[PDB]
Amino acid sequence: KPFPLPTGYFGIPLGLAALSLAWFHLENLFPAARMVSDVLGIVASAVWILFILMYAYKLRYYFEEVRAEYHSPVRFSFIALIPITTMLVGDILYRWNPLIAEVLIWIGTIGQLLFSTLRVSELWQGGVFEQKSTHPSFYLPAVAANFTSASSLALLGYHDLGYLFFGAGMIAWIIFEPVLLQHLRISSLEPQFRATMGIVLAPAFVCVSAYLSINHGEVDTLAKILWGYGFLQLFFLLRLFPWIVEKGLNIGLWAFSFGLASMANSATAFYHGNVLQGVSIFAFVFSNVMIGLLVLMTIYKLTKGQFFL
Amino acid sequence: KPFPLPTGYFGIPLGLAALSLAWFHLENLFPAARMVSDVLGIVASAVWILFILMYAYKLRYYFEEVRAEYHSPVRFSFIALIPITTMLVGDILYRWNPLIAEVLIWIGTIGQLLFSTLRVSELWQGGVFEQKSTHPSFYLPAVAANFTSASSLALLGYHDLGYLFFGAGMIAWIIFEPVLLQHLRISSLEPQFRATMGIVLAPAFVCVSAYLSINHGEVDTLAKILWGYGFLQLFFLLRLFPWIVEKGLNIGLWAFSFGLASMANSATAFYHGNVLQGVSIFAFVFSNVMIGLLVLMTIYKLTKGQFFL
Amino acid sequence: KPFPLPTGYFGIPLGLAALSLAWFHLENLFPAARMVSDVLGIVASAVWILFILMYAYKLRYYFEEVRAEYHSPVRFSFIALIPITTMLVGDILYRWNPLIAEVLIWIGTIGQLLFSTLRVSELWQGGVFEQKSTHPSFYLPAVAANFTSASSLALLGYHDLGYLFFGAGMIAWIIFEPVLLQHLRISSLEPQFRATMGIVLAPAFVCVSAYLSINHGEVDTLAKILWGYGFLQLFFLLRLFPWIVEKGLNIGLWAFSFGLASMANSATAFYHGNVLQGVSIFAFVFSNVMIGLLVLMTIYKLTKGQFFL
Ligand SMILES: CCCCCCCCO[C@@H]1O[C@H](CO)[C@@H](O)[C@H](O)[C@H]1O
Ligand SMILES: CCCCCCCCO[C@@H]1O[C@H](CO)[C@@H](O)[C@H](O)[C@H]1O
Ligand SMILES: CCCCCCCCO[C@@H]1O[C@H](CO)[C@@H](O)[C@H](O)[C@H]1O
Ligand SMILES: CCCCCCCCO[C@@H]1O[C@H](CO)[C@@H](O)[C@H](O)[C@H]1O
Ligand SMILES: CCCCCCCCO[C@@H]1O[C@H](CO)[C@@H](O)[C@H](O)[C@H]1O
Ligand SMILES: CCCCCCCCO[C@@H]1O[C@H](CO)[C@@H](O)[C@H](O)[C@H]1O
Ligand SMILES: CCCCCCCCO[C@@H]1O[C@H](CO)[C@@H](O)[C@H](O)[C@H]1O
Ligand SMILES: CCCCCCCCO[C@@H]1O[C@H](CO)[C@@H](O)[C@H](O)[C@H]1O
Ligand SMILES: CCCCCCCCO[C@@H]1O[C@H](CO)[C@@H](O)[C@H](O)[C@H]1O
Ligand SMILES: CCCCCCCCO[C@@H]1O[C@H](CO)[C@@H](O)[C@H](O)[C@H]1O
Ligand SMILES: CCCCCCCCO[C@@H]1O[C@H](CO)[C@@H](O)[C@H](O)[C@H]1O
Ligand SMILES: CCCCCCCCO[C@@H]1O[C@H](CO)[C@@H](O)[C@H](O)[C@H]1O
Repeated sequence: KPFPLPTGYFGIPLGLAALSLAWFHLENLFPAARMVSDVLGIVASAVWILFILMYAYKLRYYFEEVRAEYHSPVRFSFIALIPITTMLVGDILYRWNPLIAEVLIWIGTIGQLLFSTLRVSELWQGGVFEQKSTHPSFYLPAVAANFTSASSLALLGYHDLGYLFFGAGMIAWIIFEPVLLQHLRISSLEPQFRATMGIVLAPAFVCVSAYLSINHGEVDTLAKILWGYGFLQLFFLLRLFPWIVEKGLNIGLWAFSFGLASMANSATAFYHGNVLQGVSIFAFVFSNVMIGLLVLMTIYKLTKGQFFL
Repeated sequence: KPFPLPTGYFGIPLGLAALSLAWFHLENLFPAARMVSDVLGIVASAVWILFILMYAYKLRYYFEEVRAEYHSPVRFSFIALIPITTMLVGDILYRWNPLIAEVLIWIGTIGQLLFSTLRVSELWQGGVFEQKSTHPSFYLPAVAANFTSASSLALLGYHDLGYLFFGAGMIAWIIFEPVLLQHLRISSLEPQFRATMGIVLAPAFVCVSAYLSINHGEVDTLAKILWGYGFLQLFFLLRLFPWIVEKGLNIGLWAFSFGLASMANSATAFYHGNVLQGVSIFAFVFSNVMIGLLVLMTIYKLTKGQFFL
Repeated sequence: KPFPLPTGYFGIPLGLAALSLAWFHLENLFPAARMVSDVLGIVASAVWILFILMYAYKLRYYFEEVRAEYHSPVRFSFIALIPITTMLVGDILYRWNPLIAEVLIWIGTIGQLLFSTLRVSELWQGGVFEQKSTHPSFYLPAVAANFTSASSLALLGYHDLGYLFFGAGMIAWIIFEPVLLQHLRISSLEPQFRATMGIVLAPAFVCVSAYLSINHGEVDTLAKILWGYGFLQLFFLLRLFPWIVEKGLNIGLWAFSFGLASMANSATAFYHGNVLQGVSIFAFVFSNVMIGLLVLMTIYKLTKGQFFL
């Protein structure tokens, strides 16, 4: 029974892929991390292939649904999950086949940049985006995609180009967040969108993870500054969690996985650098437990026919 | 005749304590600064003890008044003055008794973080905070408290944890200020709140003072950048001063003391580092004259029964 | 036939002067750049003298028109073009006469700082500036003027004072842009103002150019971060260009020249530093072609009596 794949489902392979990469970065300290990384990376890649095929089906047979999501000043953002996940799968595959990895990384980089250049800029024409369009999902095309390009290009050796993407993401983040948080303060995000509060966890941690990927894992003043704001936001979101899930636990909670996985990834670098190793251990374990709970809730939802539309 | 202590009065020991610390940092250049520092520190500590006892009385006998201030999306911020001043008094007392200092510093740090995690985040639920709630006082829990933790923890030797608090404050500052200044441009702050424009002086100077405390007094590019924006804001506030006091000079002007004291503190580090020593001298003298005028106006108000509620 | 000079016309000598300085910075790599720099610098200086004389005439004989522009919460910003161009002409003239250069640089620096301190701060009184006043032109007094002071003072040897102005501009930029872009998203900028979207190109490139001028041309992490966001904005504005010129090509397009010239200037430093030399060459050529097109369209407009009011 055909259905149009909800684009947000790409957050699942995104979170798993990012978590694979976190474990990969533990390999030199703890060799057993290699197997955990490889298993997460294969599962993420397989889910990504499936969802890419489903989205190709959506494009072929439900094109007007894609067109409507693209032109929406809110829903367009989830499309950025496609190139973001494509790059992360490339990053995973690099351990086995750098040529294929490089192809995926460049496709995702050119894709995300074309996407933002076409759609993010178009918002500045005014009159379509409304105050109520000011949602955490906007971080995906505006911020997360650039950080992912930055870290992926660094992996391929393009450190200076990586810094360009890094800067685009970092400054875009601090330029958007002020108006997002003011909007949230004034207007209550409706329950149907609240799981996307998890995306608010992502910026600082995705930022510092990308930064450390480009700067050879040097845990410097900037990295520590970023981690601090990251943890502030974590604490805030923990306090907000009962409100986030007021209307029940749902699959949208995968929104938190990107920030959680990036907190795990950045923890490996802090630990390697002998900076706040206790905090690093807590962060790494915490993020893995939470993503583990997402996986278990997702298997549960699947073993009952409550997964796809 | 019992009364509920207005929470804002903690700005008095706050400003005096911060100024004690500024003079403390002049000791190695000018030994006579020691006595001035110690006198300011004892006076600040004594006033703090008195106000803590008064607030304990408020909690015991005027609890509903505290509850109302806590739940207000505007008035809650002044409560952050309590842990901020507790930490600064700890910092003062460190010169005489590090054990007692450490207790006060940790109580104020855990207290402020718990306070923001409970209340600052709760605003993001929407519908309580309004555009008109966008006031300079929000810098206290969001920004100043984190900088104070950063510098206090650095004093105790916890430089990396200090950088985490520093980053939380710095990024929180740049995330809030944009919407504050836009709000002020559009909506005239009512005279009763205008003295709190003095808090707008604080961020850059409290930021750079905390930064220099953590980075061993190294006056680097970041420090100079911060000072520049700090002085811009000083100039702006000087030009605005007749509007700020349109309806008369009042005790609320202690709002300026935190930024003034932090400008004095940071001046000592610039001077030590042989950076802009002339500017440093001007800044240090200017801040002391202005706080001196606050003290004289406050003694005046007291010698007439116009101090407490 | 007397007329009041539209203040925005100062953008012409501004763009040409900035471009002269870009070519000046190519001299050590390519000696022929000297002549191109000198020709652009003489033309910019001559146009600046003419426009200064015209504005002096405006002040003498059309003072109420100046007063109205000054008090406008939108139109005041263009006045900042006067001290900005004065400083850039000083920077040009430094190659021939440092004494005269120093006079112009200090006049423009004191002038711009006095101007912002009087007018930018006055906006914070509220009730005059409206949401609809949130225009790209605000970058001129708030941001561009400080960067120009920073680079001009560095030229004269005042590197630490230069960093103060730099910081004031950089932090002012990130404090304003968030609310500008949110405003543009919600409200369509009217065609008559759209050419000023070109000013949105300026911040990152003017910032990095000023930074590199102060830090001895060291292309570091900050510089690369700035360039990245700069290019993001360039791409966005390229995509937006047909909307910008919906109602036709007009002389207001000189708004883009400051950012274009600064992109050329910063390219020379990236090239010198052997960072992204290919990107540097593209940027330098692109900016010169676009400004060349502005010059040709302007000569065209002049050879038909469609230049002044
Ligand atoms: C994965 C992303 C796919 C998004 C595709 C939607 C593209 C825009 O779709 C349409 O194309 C036509 C022009 O070519 C025009 O009608 C419109 O501008 C637009 O509706
Ligand atoms: C997400 C990975 C690649 C994204 C490709 C997006 C294709 C969009 O397509 C474009 O959308 C524009 C709207 O802004 C339309 O006006 C264009 O004519 C259409 O070509
Ligand atoms: C939005 C927040 C941005 C903060 C930027 C932090 C500035 C980085 O700080 C710099 O880091 C270096 C590396 O450790 C130090 O040596 C420098 O002295 C320090 O200033
Ligand atoms: C990124 C965070 C994950 C790193 C997990 C490390 C867990 C190991 O634990 C640590 O092992 C050390 C030696 O190997 C011991 O010295 C430590 O005392 C112990 O805490
Ligand atoms: C110094 C700071 C003191 C602030 C105390 C006010 C705390 C909240 O007070 C109340 O407590 C009850 C739950 O425990 C609930 O009614 C409410 O959420 C709240 O009204
Ligand atoms: C300022 C120094 C310590 C602050 C302690 C604050 C105690 C707050 O108390 C809490 O406030 C919440 C509201 O956000 C209530 O809902 C909680 O149930 C109540 O426990
Ligand atoms: C919000 C504003 C943040 C600006 C961050 C400034 C970046 C710091 O700058 C860095 O400082 C070091 C120390 O002096 C230098 O060596 C670096 O080369 C310089 O880029
Ligand atoms: C933080 C700013 C306060 C520092 C105040 C310093 C006042 C001393 O003044 C300075 O003393 C020097 C030697 O000690 C002399 O060389 C200087 O010429 C003189 O200006
Ligand atoms: C190049 C910049 C010139 C701007 C000049 C306009 C200055 C303000 O002009 C007027 O001056 C009078 C006070 O002196 C008062 O009426 C007003 O505040 C103001 O209208
Ligand atoms: C742009 C180069 C120099 C600028 C000088 C500006 C002169 C402004 O002049 C002033 O404007 C104020 C308004 O904010 C008025 O209230 C003042 O009384 C008037 O002196
Ligand atoms: C608003 C965005 C501000 C970002 C500030 C970037 C921080 C600068 O970064 C610092 O630059 C130095 C010079 O290359 C490095 O050595 C430091 O290790 C690096 O952190
Ligand atoms: C700021 C950007 C402008 C610099 C333009 C440089 C153009 C020269 O071009 C370059 O010249 C080099 C040697 O001089 C050759 O090695 C290069 O291959 C060639 O690309």
